[PDB]
Amino acid sequence: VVAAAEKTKQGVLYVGSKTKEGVVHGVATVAEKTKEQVTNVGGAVVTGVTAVAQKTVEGAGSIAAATGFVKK
Amino acid sequence: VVAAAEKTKQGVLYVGSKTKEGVVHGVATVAEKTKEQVTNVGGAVVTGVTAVAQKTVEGAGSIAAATGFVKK
Amino acid sequence: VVAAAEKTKQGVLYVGSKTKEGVVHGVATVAEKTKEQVTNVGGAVVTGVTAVAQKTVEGAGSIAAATGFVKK
Amino acid sequence: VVAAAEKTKQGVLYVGSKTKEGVVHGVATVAEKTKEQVTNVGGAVVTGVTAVAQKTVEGAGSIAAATGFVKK
Amino acid sequence: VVAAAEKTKQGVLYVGSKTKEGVVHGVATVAEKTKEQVTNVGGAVVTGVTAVAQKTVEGAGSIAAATGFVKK
Amino acid sequence: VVAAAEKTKQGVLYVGSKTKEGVVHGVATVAEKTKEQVTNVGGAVVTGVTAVAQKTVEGAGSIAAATGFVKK
Amino acid sequence: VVAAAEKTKQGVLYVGSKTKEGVVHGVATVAEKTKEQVTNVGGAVVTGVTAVAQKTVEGAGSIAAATGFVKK
Amino acid sequence: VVAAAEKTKQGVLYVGSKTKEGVVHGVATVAEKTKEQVTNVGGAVVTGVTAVAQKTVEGAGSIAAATGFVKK
Amino acid sequence: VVAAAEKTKQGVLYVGSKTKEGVVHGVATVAEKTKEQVTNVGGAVVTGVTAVAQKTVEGAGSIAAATGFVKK
Amino acid sequence: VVAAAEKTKQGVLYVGSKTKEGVVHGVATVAEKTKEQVTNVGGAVVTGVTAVAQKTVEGAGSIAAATGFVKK
Amino acid sequence: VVAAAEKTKQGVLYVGSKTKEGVVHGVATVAEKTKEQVTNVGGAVVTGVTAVAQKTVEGAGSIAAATGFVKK
Amino acid sequence: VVAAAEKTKQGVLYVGSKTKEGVVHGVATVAEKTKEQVTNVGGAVVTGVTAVAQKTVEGAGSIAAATGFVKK
Repeated sequence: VVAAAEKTKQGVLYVGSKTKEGVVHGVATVAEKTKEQVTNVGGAVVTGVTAVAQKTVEGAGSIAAATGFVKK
Repeated sequence: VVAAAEKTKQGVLYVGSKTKEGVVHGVATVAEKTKEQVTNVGGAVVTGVTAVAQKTVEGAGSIAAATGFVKK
Repeated sequence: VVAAAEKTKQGVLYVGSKTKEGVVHGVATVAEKTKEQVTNVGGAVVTGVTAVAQKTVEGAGSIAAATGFVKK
Repeated sequence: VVAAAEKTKQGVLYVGSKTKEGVVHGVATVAEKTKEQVTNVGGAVVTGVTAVAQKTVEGAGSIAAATGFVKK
Repeated sequence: VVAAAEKTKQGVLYVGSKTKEGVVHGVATVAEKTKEQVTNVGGAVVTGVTAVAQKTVEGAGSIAAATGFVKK
Repeated sequence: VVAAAEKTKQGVLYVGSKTKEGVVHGVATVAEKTKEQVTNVGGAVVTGVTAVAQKTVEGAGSIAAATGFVKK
Repeated sequence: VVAAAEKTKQGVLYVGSKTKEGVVHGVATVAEKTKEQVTNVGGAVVTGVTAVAQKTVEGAGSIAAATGFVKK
Repeated sequence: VVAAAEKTKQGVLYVGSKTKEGVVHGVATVAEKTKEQVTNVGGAVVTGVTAVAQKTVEGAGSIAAATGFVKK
Repeated sequence: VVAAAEKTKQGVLYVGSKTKEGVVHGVATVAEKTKEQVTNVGGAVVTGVTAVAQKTVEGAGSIAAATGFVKK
Repeated sequence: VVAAAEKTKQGVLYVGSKTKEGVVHGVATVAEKTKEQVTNVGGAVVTGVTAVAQKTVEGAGSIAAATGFVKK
Repeated sequence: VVAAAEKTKQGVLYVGSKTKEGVVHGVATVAEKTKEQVTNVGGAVVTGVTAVAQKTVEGAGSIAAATGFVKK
Repeated sequence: VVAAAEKTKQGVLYVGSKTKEGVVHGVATVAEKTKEQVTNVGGAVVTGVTAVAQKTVEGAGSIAAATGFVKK
């Protein structure tokens, strides 16, 4: 669950959105008269009309993730 | 659950949004007359009409995450 | 749950939003006559019509996170 | 739960918002005649119509987080 | 729960907002005739129509956080 | 719960707001005829129409936080 | 232009409309790069979205209209 | 232009409209780069969204109208 | 232009409108870069959103109108 | 221009409007870069949002109107 | 311009309006960079938001109006 | 310009308005960079927000109006 990144040294990024009457829901639990609902979102969620990820890593870059579920 | 980043040394980023009547919900629990709802959001949630992540890491950069669930 | 970043040494960022009648909800629990609702948001939530993260790390930068849930 | 950052030495950031009739709710619990609601927000929540995070770290910078839940 | 930052040595930041009839709620508990509501906000909440965080760290800078919940 | 920052040595920041009929609520508990409400806000809450945090740390700077809840 | 009317002696109604984004034009003269434009109206022009005329002229009525145009 | 009317002796109604974003134009002369424009009105022009005329002229009425135009 | 009327002797009503963002124009002369503009009105012009005329002319009424235009 | 009226002898009503952001124009002459503009009105012009005329002319009434225009 | 009226012998009403941000113009002459402007009014002009005329002319009434315009 | 009226012998009402931010213009001459402006009024002009006329002319009344304009 260890992320490391070491860097040793010895353009135009455009995003354009023109939205009319936009509706966005992320992690959502919509219900009515339900007895129960279980939601265990624990990861990584990216949601959107214009969801852009330009140059996520450029130099030395590290990403990590870890999830679990034990019920017994 | 350890993140490290060491750096040793010896452009135009544009985002444009023109939204009309926009509605955005993140982590939301909408209900009516429900007996119970369980929501255990614990990760990483990015939500939006113009969700842009430009140059998330540029130099030495580290990201980490960790979630869990034990009920027994 | 340790984050470290050491740095040793020996452009234009534009975000534009023109929103009309915008509505934004973060972590929200909307209900009516519900017996119970459980919400345990404990991670990292970024929500918005213009959600922009430009140059999250530039030099030596470290991010970390940790969540848990034990009920027994 | 330890964050450290040591630095040893031996542009234009623009955000523009023009909003009309904007409504923003952060961590909110809206209810009516509900018997009970439980909300345990304890992480990191960033919510807004123009939610911009430019140059979150530039030099040696460290961020950390830690949450928990034990009910038994 | 320890944060340290040591630094040894041997541009224009613009935010513009033009809002009309804006409404902002932070951590809010709105109710009517409800028997009980429990809210335990203890993390870090940033909420707003123009929520901008430019150059959160520039030199040696450290941020830390810690939350907990035990009910038994 | 210890924060330290030692520094040894051997631009224009603009925020502009033009708001009309603005309403801002921080940590608020609005109710009517409710039997009970429990609010235990103890973290860090930043709320506002123009919520700007420019150059949160520049030199050696440390921030720390700590919250808890035990009910037994 | 002779018109006449004469009269001698000796229920549930509903009109409904639900129109979204309705653009209506009556008498229109749309042009570009002209020299002469003449618009003469001399009768009876009714424009709208719900142009309703109910139970007109119970007795005697004259809607008579005369127009002319001389061009030399 | 002779008009006449004469009269000698010896229920549930509903008009409804629900219009969103309704643009209405009556007599219109839209042009660009012209020299001469003439607009003569001499009759009866009714414009609106709900232009309703109910039970007119119970007895004797004259709507008579005369127009002319001489151009030499 | 002779008009006349004469009369000798010897219920539930509802008009409703719910209009949002309604732009209404009556007699309009929109132009750019002109020399001459003439606008003569001599009849009866009714403009609005809810232009309603109910039970007019119970007895004798004359709406007679005459116009002219001489151009040499 | 002769008009006349004569008369010899020997219920629940509702008009409603709920208009938001309603822009209304009657007789309008919108122009740019002109030389001559003439606006002659000589009849009967009614403008508004709720232009209502109810039960007019119970007895004898004359709405007679005459206009002229001479141009040499 | 002869008008006449004569008369010889021998209920629940409601008008309502709820208007928000309502801009109303009657007779308007909007222009830029002109030389000559003439505005002659000689009839009957009624402007407003709720222009209501109820039960006019119970007996004998004359609304007669005459206008002229000579240009040499 | 002859007008006349003559008369010989031998209920619940409500007008309501709730207007917010209401701008009303009657006879208007808006211009820029002109030389000549003439504004002649000779009839009957009624302007306002709630322009109401109720039960006028019970007996005999004359609203007669005459105007002229000579230009050489």
